[PDB]
Amino acid sequence: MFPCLHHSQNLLRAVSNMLQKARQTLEFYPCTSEEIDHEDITKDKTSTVEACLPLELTKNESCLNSRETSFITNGSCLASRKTSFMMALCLSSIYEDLKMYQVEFKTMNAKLLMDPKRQIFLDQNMLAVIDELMQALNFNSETVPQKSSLEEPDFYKTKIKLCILLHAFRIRAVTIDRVMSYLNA
Amino acid sequence: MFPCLHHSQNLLRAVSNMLQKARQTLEFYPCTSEEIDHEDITKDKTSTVEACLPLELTKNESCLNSRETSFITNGSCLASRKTSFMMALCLSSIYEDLKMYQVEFKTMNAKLLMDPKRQIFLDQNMLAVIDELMQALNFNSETVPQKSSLEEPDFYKTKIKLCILLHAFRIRAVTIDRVMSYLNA
Amino acid sequence: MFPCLHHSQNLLRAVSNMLQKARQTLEFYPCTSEEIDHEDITKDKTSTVEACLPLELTKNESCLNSRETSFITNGSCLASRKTSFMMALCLSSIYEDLKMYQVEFKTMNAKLLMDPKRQIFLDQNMLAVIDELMQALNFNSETVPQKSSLEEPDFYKTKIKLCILLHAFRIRAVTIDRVMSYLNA
Amino acid sequence: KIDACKRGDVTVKPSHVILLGSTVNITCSLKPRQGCFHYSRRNKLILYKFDRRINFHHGHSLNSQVTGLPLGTTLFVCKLACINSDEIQICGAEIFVGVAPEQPQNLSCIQKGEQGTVACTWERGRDTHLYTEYTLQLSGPKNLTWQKQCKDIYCDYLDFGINLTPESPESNFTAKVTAVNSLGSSSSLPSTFTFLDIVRPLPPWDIRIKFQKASVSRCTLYWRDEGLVLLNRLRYRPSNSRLWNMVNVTKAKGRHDLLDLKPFTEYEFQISSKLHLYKGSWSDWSESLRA
Amino acid sequence: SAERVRGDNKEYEYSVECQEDSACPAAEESLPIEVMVDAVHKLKYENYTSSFFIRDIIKPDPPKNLQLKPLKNSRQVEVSWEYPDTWSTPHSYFSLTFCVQVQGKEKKDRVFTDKTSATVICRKNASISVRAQDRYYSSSWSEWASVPC
Ligand SMILES: *[C@@H]1O[C@H](CO)[C@@H](O)[C@H](O)[C@H]1NC(C)=O
Ligand SMILES: *[C@@H]1O[C@H](CO)[C@@H](O)[C@H](O)[C@H]1NC(C)=O
Ligand SMILES: *[C@@H]1O[C@H](CO)[C@@H](O)[C@H](O)[C@H]1NC(C)=O
Repeated sequence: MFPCLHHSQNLLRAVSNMLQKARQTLEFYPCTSEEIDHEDITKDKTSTVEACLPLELTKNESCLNSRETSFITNGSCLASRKTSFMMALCLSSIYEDLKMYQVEFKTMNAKLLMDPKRQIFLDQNMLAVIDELMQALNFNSETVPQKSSLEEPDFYKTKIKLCILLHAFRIRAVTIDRVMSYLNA
Repeated sequence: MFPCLHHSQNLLRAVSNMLQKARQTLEFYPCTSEEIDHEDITKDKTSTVEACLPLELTKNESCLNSRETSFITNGSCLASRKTSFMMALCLSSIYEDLKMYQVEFKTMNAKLLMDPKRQIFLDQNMLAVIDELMQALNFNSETVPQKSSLEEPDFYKTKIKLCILLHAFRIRAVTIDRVMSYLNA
Repeated sequence: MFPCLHHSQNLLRAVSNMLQKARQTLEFYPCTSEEIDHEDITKDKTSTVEACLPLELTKNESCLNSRETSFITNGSCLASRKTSFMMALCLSSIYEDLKMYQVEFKTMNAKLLMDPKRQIFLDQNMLAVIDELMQALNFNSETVPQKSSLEEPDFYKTKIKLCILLHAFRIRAVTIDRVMSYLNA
Repeated sequence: KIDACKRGDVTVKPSHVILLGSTVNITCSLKPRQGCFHYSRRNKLILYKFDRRINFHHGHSLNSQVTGLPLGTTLFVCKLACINSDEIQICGAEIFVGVAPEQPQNLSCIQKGEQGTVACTWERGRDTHLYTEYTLQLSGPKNLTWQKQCKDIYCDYLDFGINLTPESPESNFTAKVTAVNSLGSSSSLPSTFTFLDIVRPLPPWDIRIKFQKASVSRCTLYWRDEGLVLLNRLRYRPSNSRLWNMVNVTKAKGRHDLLDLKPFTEYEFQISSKLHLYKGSWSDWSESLRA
Repeated sequence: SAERVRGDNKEYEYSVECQEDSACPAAEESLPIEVMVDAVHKLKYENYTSSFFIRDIIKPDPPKNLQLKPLKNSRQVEVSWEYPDTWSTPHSYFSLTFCVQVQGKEKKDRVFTDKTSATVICRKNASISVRAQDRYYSSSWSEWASVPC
């Protein structure tokens, strides 16, 4: 049993439940996988797409581009002398992916609360799981400050952006789960 | 107020009380500063003697020997982007000094307990303060495992070695306190 | 939402899962509700059967027999000045019911572990839930000491007694859940 | 008092635990007050092993002598069949057939690093079908000792949480393992280990490659490991094909003037250290350093 | 590929084999693969375009080495199966979920087990069948693998 793998399995399950709630709440807003384009915020910032691979799959090492964002932050998920750099870079990039998403999700939630009704709001449990996993991934975890606005934003745009992020995040959550399973075995 | 400075001030005070107890308990064993030679276990292993200096005092940087033991372990005492490398190397070396002393002090205490009488034993509070300071100095703190022996050692040799270490450690404790005061101001 | 009601709902669910496991593990041992007689260990010791009723249902008060076992232990589940004695006696009796069952379940588990194979063993999670609920029910909670035997008991008798207790405990768990729901509403 | 068996009681001779090969006298006896409500010469008192009929007596007293029981547990349940009513289970016995426990042939104790918890490993042998209790005892020169018990039926190893500090580098410490089961007890032969044999140096955690601060072929390797190492070994083998690694290096944390190939092609580097040349195990090779 | 007789038309099925020739391995796909078929018949030209992701179109092959092992002196029977060789490796990073239906020939005996061995009571007059799907994402179910019981 791997504790980070348990957190990652909790993350994928939490996103799956939130995604189901989002489809039910926003009946008109189009939130089916077919009608929602895949857009990834972390497209160029992080190297999870390349660094997070089984050791057998990655060989030439040429594609790792000049140790891109090679922070290699030390953390409680692995041990400093336990695994190869290929997994050390991957764990740092996964931490960065969760930081980029959590900062955005909190911004969306703060705008959603202002709605006169409560049609939809991001799951507090899902946000807590993202923070818990980041704390294990990197010791120098930064907790996002409470975000708020002094004005009211258009709600339709936030609800379309929300659906686009949730689906992309779910794909990211499976990718983290596969890496955690590989680390355990 | 600096929390690490408070721990260092607690350390110097704890050593001062233990040193006074040691002189009273071992009346025959010679434990006065005049009769005890200065011997430092961390003579060559760590660069606290050179790295831990006020920024004004250190200039040529030639004497820092090839970044000796330049682990630069990140820790809660300072912030990663807060102070110059001269203090980052110093904090790592201070952590190493406390690790070398704690491992030795625990070995002496385990031998002292076997004594039929209880003439002297290392202060549990002083050992706890050393561990607390190390936890702040470096996140990857290693807790020393309970040490024990299956035989009985000569006690006179342990009691002479104890006095030699206590006096040397007290000088080290003032050096840590001066650095912590400089960091605060 | 009532926190004790949440613990009681957790208790009923935990017993339901353990009961299903017991039927699957002990295929030959008869553990169907039809073949297992109802026997309650707490038949005369506690007054949960009479004290734990909705206020509308209990009126003559004659049937409460001379304030039987009227310890009225104060606890975090209710408040001291919040509810009528009829519910105060009930909460004490429920605490006593959980104490009688936990002491017995631990005795059975200690005998079950000695089995050369591991056909069945009491759920650690279910035992933990019983302890958590008791801590809320009464401040002076007593934690049962680790129980062990220096000999090996007959296993068939323990496995028949286990099935008889599990079914009776499940009925008790629903009774606690009904009282917790009434307290919440 | 909850009672599992109310209608009748079943006894086993000699006991539920028997040596492989022995014969058990399972006897099902019915209390006089309990019984078939209507006496009829149709009701029976069956005995079943894994729900398989072995015997049937109309009378309350039923006697059976099962033989050739294999290793394992066999559930003998004795049910009552009346004339028209369904069979009521009355009482049953679970029998564990077991054999004398195997003695551990080999015992080895290994401590990881200068600071480590001693861990001892043994070969359990054939698994007796019975609860197994393992006791590990470690004694020093004079007979002081540390004992821990591995109650778990299967134990990979038992670890002494207490660290061992050797009064002198050459001392004799003796370790023994005892296995006890209902049927019998087997104790491993005492094995005497000097502290150097138990200790195993940690693989060097640090590694640095420098080409003598120049473009020259000569390379200097700056690694770090446990302080008490009086020997060391380095892998200078070419990465494409492994060739030979130097048997010993000088007592230097930082290698100097090592002969390295003139090309800058990536080379794998592995490092090991020996705490004592005379009686110390070699450390595991350090994580390979690429180029 | 085939010449089936749907109705009387006899539809003929034509298929292509395509392999992603990208050398660099990547954990997740950001772009859908696009396939264009330029159908030509006599003097008539038509073109068809399809866009998809490999994970969405993945269909696992049936579970391999399915065997039934009866537990000693018990009604239930343990059944053990193994991962298909064709499926990508390592089997840890890429995982499958096995659904076991014992209905054979009560309506739904389907049980979803991540484990490679599950225990099911075997009626003498039925077959036990296993199916494989990608555990991580929803994928087309594999063909049933049936062993007589
Ligand atoms: C079993 O019982 C029979 C008759 O009761 C007796 O002859 C035999 O010696 C017994 N054997 C054992 C092993 O008790
Ligand atoms: C230590 O124990 C062994 C075995 O019990 C015994 O032979 C030996 O004489 C003992 N030594 C002392 C000094 O008691
Ligand atoms: C340990 O035992 C060996 C052989 O039994 C002996 O040669 C050696 O001197 C002993 N060591 C000590 C410290 O007694």
